[PDB]
Amino acid sequence: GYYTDVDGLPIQLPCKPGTFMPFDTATANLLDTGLTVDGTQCYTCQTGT
Amino acid sequence: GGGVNQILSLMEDEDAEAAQEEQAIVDVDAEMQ
Repeated sequence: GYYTDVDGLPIQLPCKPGTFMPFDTATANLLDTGLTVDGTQCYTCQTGT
Repeated sequence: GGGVNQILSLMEDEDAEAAQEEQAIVDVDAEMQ
């Protein structure tokens, strides 16, 4: 659910409304096949959500 | 998903926020003394 942008971060920050961070890259539902979720950046929800 | 191919209740709240940060700053500067 959460993410961490900068290096130093006391607590993991939650993904803001209109975004979704999947668990792993392969275990996802709706991700365009030109990207990979490395955690640090939260991908925006796809049309119809 | 693909991406590209290439007032009345806002300022009164922002002033309250810039006063509640001021209060916190004042409470913090007085504690290191």
